[PDB]
Amino acid sequence: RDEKDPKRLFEGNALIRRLVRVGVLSEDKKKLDYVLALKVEDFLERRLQTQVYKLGLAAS
Amino acid sequence: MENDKGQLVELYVPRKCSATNRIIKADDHASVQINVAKVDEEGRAIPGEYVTYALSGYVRSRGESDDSLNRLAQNDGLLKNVWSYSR
Amino acid sequence: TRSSVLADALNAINNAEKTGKRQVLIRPSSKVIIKFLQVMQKHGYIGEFEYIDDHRSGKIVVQLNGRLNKCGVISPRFNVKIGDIEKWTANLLPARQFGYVILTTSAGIMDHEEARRKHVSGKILGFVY
Amino acid sequence: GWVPVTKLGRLVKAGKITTIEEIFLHSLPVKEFQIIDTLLPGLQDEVMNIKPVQKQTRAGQRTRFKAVVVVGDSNGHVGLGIKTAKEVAGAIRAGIIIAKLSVIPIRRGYWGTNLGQPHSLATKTTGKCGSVTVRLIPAPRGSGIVASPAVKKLLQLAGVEDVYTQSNGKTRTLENTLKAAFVAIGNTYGFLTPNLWAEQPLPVSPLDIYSDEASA
Amino acid sequence: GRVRTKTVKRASKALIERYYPKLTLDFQTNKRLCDEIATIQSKRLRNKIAGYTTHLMKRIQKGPVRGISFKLQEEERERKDQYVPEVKAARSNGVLNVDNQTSDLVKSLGLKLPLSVINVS
Amino acid sequence: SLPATFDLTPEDAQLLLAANTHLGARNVQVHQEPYVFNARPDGVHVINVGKTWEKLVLAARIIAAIPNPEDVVAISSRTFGQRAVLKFAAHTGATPIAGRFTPGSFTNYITRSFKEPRLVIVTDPRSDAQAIKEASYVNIPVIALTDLDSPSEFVDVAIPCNNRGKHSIGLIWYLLAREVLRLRGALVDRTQPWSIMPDLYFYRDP
RNA sequence: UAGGGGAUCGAAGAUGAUCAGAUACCGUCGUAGUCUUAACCAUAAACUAUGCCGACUAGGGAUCGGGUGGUGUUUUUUUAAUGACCCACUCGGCACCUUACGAGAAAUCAAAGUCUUUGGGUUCUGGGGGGAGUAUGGUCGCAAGGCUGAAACUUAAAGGA
Repeated sequence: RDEKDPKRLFEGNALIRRLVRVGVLSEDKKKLDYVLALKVEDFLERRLQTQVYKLGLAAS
Repeated sequence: MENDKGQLVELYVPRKCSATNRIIKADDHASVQINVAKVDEEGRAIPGEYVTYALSGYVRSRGESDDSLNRLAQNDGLLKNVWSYSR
Repeated sequence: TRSSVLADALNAINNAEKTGKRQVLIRPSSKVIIKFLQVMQKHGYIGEFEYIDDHRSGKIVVQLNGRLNKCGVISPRFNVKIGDIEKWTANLLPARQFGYVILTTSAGIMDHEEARRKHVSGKILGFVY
Repeated sequence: GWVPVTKLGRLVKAGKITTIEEIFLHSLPVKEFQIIDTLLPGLQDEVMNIKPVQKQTRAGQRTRFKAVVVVGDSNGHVGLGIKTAKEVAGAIRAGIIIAKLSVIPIRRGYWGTNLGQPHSLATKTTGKCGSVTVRLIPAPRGSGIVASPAVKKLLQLAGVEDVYTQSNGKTRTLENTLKAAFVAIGNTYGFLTPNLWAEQPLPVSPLDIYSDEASA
Repeated sequence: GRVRTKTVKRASKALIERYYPKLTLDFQTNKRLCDEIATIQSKRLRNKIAGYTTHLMKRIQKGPVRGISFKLQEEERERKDQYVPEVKAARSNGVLNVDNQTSDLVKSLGLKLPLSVINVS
Repeated sequence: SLPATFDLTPEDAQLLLAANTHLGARNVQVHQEPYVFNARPDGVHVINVGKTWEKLVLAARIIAAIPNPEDVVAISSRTFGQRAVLKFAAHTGATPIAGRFTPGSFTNYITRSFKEPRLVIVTDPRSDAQAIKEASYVNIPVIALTDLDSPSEFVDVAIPCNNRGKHSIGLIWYLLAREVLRLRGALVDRTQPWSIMPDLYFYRDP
């Protein structure tokens, strides 16, 4: 927005915590900022498809 | 130019003509930087100690420089006359 | 004619400075302009600047640094709402950081970042970098 | 063998100079090419376009094969040149060098939100050749490399990572296009933002600091 | 014609540098010599090198010929160099001539002028 | 720098009245010289007759700028000259360059008699047109020896005389030097004469 | 279109030349027109084949018009005075050189630059080649004609450097 304006924080702090719940981005990175450095490839590890693999119970 | 935590984050800081506080952008050739000099209290050239200053290319082309220095070592603290801020 | 003032002198100031003139002279003096420079100056972009009066609409010397990159007049003078400047910066400021767009309210013949601390907006004459 | 030539060559063989940022500070020339071989090894090549011409003789049509070559690493360092030649195997080759004397910094930096570790440019730049106009613009994070296959290419090698672009600009001219774009990034450095103004105070030139090694 | 060649000239012009001294014009004494020095193809080629040389030492003597010097002509230029004695000292007309408008700056600049000058076309 | 006698003494109206240096020219007074005493009703410009001791001897401290006078030359290509500029080259510093100037000799690394100076000079700025230009270049101050006749753009000071034949071209440098030397060098400080003539100084052969 | 003018050129017309033909080139004459008053027409390669406003980028040396300063060049008349001149500076031209950081298909361009990093203000125009700026209507003109402006049909190139 500025920084500090009601809307920006609220979403950020609601936005963020939606991604902390899905593991997507860390704890330690969430300033906001930063969620941007998230490429396709991070999401994929948090798909059940693969989280099984890692919890091995699956050959490949 | 710098980070959140005092880390100069750059390739370098550009050097800037000394009378013209533009920029000197890598591959200039035209490009000079002077090393006049000082006397010691005596017809003896003082060694390992000198002035500096730094011409763009910019102005080599325009006649300029001769009159730009003749502002500056009169304007600094060596020369007397030739030059006038009131033409 | 000369149909508009601020413009005329400004252009010569981005045509002094380009060539490395250390300064300028400009003719028709306004309040408008006096104010304009007084903004520019606060922000580190020129210095001093030594009105001269002659009982006339008058002449103004503006001593240089060689910093100025560029200060076009905008120019109908459009209108503007608060949350709208957020369109301008990025359509005529290289960055954001920096480098002030600049406008005319009520206070104020005063840029946008100061405008936040005031929360006001009207018409947007020149801009610096 | 290398071997050397000029005052500038000799120095870097010996290694009285270390980094490429010596050399753009005092802003030297560069004639020899090994001069940035020893230094930057990171360097990798890439071939953009191999086209035939032609200078048309009395019972025939002569040909060469413009290549055009781009070089660099990730860190703010581009290289660019264009050596026709005949047969490919001079034509690329002594393109690759053509580019290497033309290495040129860049001045990756911030969008806004300062944060930690440069991704985009510092500012808006433009370039012009004959027809093309390039308007690079700093974009926030991994937004992307918004442009033609080739521009992406240039701009990767030069990391840089993210930045909006736009053309004008006949960009079936792969050659006048790159010519241009290049002449803009090489020009980030050739643009006073407040954060420079703090007057730096001139070092001393290599050309008489290691004056003796520099000669027989 | 009779018009000389590179291989030849540029073989005598390289030679003439070192060997001006053994150096001659009886060319039949160079011919022999011009083998002990160059490592020449042929007999014909060789007889056309020295022909040229003798066209150098027959004009060298006559004077300063061009773009060729051999440590002997260049030391008669530090020997011919220098001259006029006395240097410039006016007595004879003493007062040194000083346009008569040559009194203002140097009345606004020194110490002693022994000057010459046009009371006013 | 006001001193004492560099000041006119008992002879500086006697010796240039037989040689003409107050004189100007025909129907010609060039906007580019304070460097014309009036201007008479019968012929001809009576060059101001007090200000050549103002910008022919700026013209002597400016150097004093040489650590090494053979750089302090004399520029030319005339006939009456090749016997005063050759010659300014002998009695002190300077390569003479009359006759061949040597074009470039100040443009451009590719020639013969090699130049890289910091105040050269220049007889006829109509004969010496390349200290005004070989200077409007890059960084080579110049000094024209500015008759009623000398494009003044870029030969930044005045050096007036008269050249319509006769002597004073050569016999005028003489004064650049004497008085450059009486700042720095080896001669002597009102007078104890000066051992040549202004009637060595003229021709060598017609 | 109607009066005046009608030297010279000179479509048209006649000619003699050349030529296989020559209604053209070459030559000599020649109304009309060129010229003017008063009234029409409104097209042009009306050409920088480059809309104007603006604002910003990189050097120069010329010139026209101003203006400012230099105990500046002559004018000499007694010193000035102006005036021409020289130079210094500038604002406004009319261009030019040189670079290319840029742009371009290129040739080249201080603007055709600041355009895939795509956006300062707004008016006209074009969307393959022809058919055709025709046929049509509608309209301005006395007429020549202009402005407006189709389609059917045909075609894999026409074109730029």
